[PDB]
Amino acid sequence: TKGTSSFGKRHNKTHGLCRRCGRRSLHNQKKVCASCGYPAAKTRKYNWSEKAKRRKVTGTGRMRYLSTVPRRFKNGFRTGVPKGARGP
Amino acid sequence: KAQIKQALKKLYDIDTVKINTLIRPDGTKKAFARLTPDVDALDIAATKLGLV
Amino acid sequence: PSHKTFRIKQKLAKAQKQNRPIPQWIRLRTGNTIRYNAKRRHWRKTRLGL
Amino acid sequence: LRSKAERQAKLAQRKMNRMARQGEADRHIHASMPKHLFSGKRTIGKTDRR
Amino acid sequence: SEKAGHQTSAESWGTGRAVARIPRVSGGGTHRAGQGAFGNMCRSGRMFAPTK
Amino acid sequence: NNHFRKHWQRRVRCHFDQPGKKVTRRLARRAKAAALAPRPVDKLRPIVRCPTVKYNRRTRLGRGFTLEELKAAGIPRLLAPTIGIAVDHRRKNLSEE
Amino acid sequence: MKVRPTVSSSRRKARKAHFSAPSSVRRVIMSAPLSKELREKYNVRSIPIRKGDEVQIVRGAHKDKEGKVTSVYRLKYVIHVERVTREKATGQTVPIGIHPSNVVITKLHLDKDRENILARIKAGREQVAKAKG
Amino acid sequence: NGKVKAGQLWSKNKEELTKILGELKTELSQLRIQKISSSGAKLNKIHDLRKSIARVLTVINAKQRAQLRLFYKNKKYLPLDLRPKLTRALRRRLSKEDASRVLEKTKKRLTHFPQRKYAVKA
Amino acid sequence: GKAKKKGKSGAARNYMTRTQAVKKLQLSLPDFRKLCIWKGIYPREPRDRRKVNKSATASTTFYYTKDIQYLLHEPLLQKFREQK
RNA sequence: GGGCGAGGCUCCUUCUGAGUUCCCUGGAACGGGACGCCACAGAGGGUGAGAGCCCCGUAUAGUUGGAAGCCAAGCCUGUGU
RNA sequence: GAGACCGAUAGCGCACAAGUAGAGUGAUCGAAAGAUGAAAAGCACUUUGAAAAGAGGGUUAAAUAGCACGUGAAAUUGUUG
RNA sequence: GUGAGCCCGGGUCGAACGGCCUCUAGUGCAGAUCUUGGUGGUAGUAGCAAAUACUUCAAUGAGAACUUGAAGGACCGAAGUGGGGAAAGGUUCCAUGUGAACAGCGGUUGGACAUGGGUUAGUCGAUCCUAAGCCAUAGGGAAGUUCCGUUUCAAAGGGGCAC
RNA sequence: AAACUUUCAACAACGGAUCUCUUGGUUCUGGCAUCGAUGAAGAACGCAGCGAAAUGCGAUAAGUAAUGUGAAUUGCAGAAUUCCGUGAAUCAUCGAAUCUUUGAACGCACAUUGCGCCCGCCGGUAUUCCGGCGGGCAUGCCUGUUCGAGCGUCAU
Ligand SMILES: [Zn+2]
Repeated sequence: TKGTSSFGKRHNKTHGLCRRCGRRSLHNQKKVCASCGYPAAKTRKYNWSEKAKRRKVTGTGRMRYLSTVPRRFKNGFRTGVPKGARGP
Repeated sequence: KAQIKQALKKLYDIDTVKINTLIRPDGTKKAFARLTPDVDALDIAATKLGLV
Repeated sequence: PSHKTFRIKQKLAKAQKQNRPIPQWIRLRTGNTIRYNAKRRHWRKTRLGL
Repeated sequence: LRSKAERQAKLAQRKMNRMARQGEADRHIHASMPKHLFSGKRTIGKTDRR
Repeated sequence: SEKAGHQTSAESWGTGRAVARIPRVSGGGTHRAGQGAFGNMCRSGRMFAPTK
Repeated sequence: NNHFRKHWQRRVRCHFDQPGKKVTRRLARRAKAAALAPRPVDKLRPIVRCPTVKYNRRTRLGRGFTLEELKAAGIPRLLAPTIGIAVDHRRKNLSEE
Repeated sequence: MKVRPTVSSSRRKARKAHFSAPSSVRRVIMSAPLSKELREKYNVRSIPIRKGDEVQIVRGAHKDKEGKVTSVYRLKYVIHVERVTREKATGQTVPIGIHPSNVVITKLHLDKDRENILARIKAGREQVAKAKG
Repeated sequence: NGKVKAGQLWSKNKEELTKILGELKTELSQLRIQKISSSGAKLNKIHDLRKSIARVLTVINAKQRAQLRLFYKNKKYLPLDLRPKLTRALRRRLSKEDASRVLEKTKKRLTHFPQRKYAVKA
Repeated sequence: GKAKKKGKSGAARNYMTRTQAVKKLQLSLPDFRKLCIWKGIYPREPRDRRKVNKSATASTTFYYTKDIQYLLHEPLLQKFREQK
């Protein structure tokens, strides 16, 4: 009865939703995320899974601030306004 | 509820006796504002809200 | 269940709003390659995984 | 335009209707070669099925 | 590329009665699962003697 | 005798960038000459004799002139590196020649 | 033969640039030659085409047809010319897309910015001619 | 109506800018109800009202920040949002004067024996 | 909603004694009396002094909490500390 | 020891040569034939089929406008606490 | 910026809303899938059917290109001889 | 042409390709219980037989055994085939409409498909308490990711009075 | 003789090989040095008149300002543009801004949209009550300020 009959008792949850990485990998009793390692300060990553590294590496998300940096470098991190521009 | 009744007073000069709230399955909040018996909700909806 | 957290209900709200077929004007656009909703969810087929 | 868009929406379902899916949400990929059915040997001791 | 045809997890199902002993992609729920891997005779596998 | 018993393919170095590196070195030398004009692109080097009995038949350029050489030539040691003369305080003059 | 290192002769990159160019680039791409009278008047060979120009079609099945440009439809790189239409089955009229390189501009829709364009092109051509002559 | 241009907004001061924000929010509030109760060309107007509110808020913020920069022009400590951003490494980088400071012996040596301009006859 | 606890609102929040006011302003008694006289902080009387302080007597002096809050921002406090 | 500094370099910007001439096939010439032209440009792409001259570009000298740096021929002055 | 490289079972797992869909409690595993036509000109109108559709009649240079769409092999199937 | 092959005719089709000499290789398939994809015979075959059971008229509809109304006959038999909850699901709930697909027969019906609507609290829960237990802090280990530690070898704070 | 089975041929099926194509990979070469408490990478939730996704963006939400170009966007609807112009655009550039809940994540927590504290401002009869808004409150360490403790060393 280790198969189909035993599968009828599966109604608990080992993992819940993790606040940091969004996956259903937060161990409800250990309070430790299996994927990102929350609540440790560092994000969990290993070199034996380059697939897992590239699933979450920089550039796979939105780059909400980092994508604007190369243009600012190209213009030299200048401040101010163009000469004769309208404004205050 | 306090923010809803203050907003109603500031926008439409509406005085309410009580307000019930529920968060709908689509995620927005719905508020049932019962007005004072002095004013008419039908008249308010006809003039200000334009719901006829 | 009827007992649910606000976070869980918010994710269910997002799933409920996403559960639709594509608008019919999408297929009439110039160079349209979208024919149907390929991420459509049903309550019997694929679990939300929450 | 509405008739044309409705015809496009109905023609978008032909492949999934040939595949006999219960709508566009049925994207279940079943196992046509299960490992428990296509690997291992049956010995004299404990077997994996009756 | 040096990693072409080798970015899969696959193990042979062993000597049996049904299928050839090529390594097969583990898991389930997708067409790739159970399909052959790592061979030069296999689709989506590593070519014989990769060019350097 | 072939030494291929380690993971040798991990650190194989090829040299397809040899002409590009020659071009880069020539551009750097042109930039250095243009910045240093009208001075020469290098410093004056002394003539020294190679060590050991195998190479002591031949002379070559050394690092820099000794303090005794600069003093006997009348060039102060602080002025010498500013007028294109390389200075080496480690070398000594063991002979007159 | 191209000499500059910033110029690419890659066909893949050229086609990607052409079919993913934004609208301001597509305006320059969608240029048309001027008629002989306009060229001798303005000393200008080509200009980007816009709405309100008068054109004559010199290539294709609608050759020698003349009319005003009613739409510059940059999304499929075409223009629509008035009365150069075809009939759908139902009897209504649908415009026929013409590429701007298949037409010649006979009358310019003139305004301040168009005059500025024509003046600076003519001045550049003249100063190039004096420098090279 | 419903389109407010930035050129006329750049000349106002704070009071009527907050006023105009008040009206534009008010017609936005009524024409949302008009949208849910009827239809027509009013959707272009609510789009224009939203962009007008954005433009007015931009002008107000720009004038406040200009006044604050004028006030903090000659002060040692500036607010963090008014300080230059650059990068974190750039802000932690040594200043030009501190990187250009040399020792007294080095200054004397550079004063009396600098790199000279010279040529060699061939 | 949640049940309130006794003594967390009303006169107990409205008044404080002189000891609590001195400890709140972190002053000495002469400096506190001097500042109260200079700023016009006057003694007050609650309806029931047991609701404000269970150890209060007839000679206990009370002040307004908002008056002590106003005294918190007086620039003479820094002057007192500088002189000390 | 200070202060000028002609001039030069780096970076974004305006602009660049010549056929849509005649005939045949074709749904459409960008094909074939004829007559020309440009070329420091016959790289590439697009345009209804293999286009130097239809269009964008391509080559070379330059030529508009703007900003910030660096190099720099020379030139003014203090003189030794 | 290039190539005596690969040309949709190849080439990166991915030329496509691909680290997506999907599977696993989880660590993780992980696809398939490009091409109408130059231009939708994507079949008006009539007729038969409840409809899907069919037949006339059309568009197109071509439907022997009908959103099952370039070309359309073999295995295998139907009709006819 | 001994041969591997080469060339032509006819039909289809729509944009590139070939001969000669050198150069180059990811260069020649019947097998590998080979890989991927597609397709046969078996075969209109095995089968679609647990949970007692259905029938009449009318309506709807192109079409009704498995839609509805009425009329009958039965079953669950209160440890129920009843009325409500906990976990789990997430809109499956309700109204209206519906081509195809799915409901291993049919289907006008449907937990399917399409468009909308629906969940109202001072008193019901959560929120508060602590249990088994888990985690900070002091401090001590550990190259380190971190381990122990939860009252400690901690200066770990409250109240009142004052001319 | 037919049917049936098989073979041969034409046409029609099934299926997607072949051929041609390629906004894509792969390899080489050249140039450059620029993340984050002034809150990064990543996550979640939202934003279009009509979008689920991809893309873009953050309640100023397929975006604002500024500069430049100069007449569009387009699937539909609705409006344009005084065209001799502070001006269309799903345009480019980009120096000014906005930037939800989170996250090294920072009041304490979080399987809770839970519980606080400090200081101002506003409103409702309000010295007390109620509500809203704004600015703050993590740890280690450095320099300095100020308030202290100890017969630890002294002077008096
Ligand atoms: Zn996590």
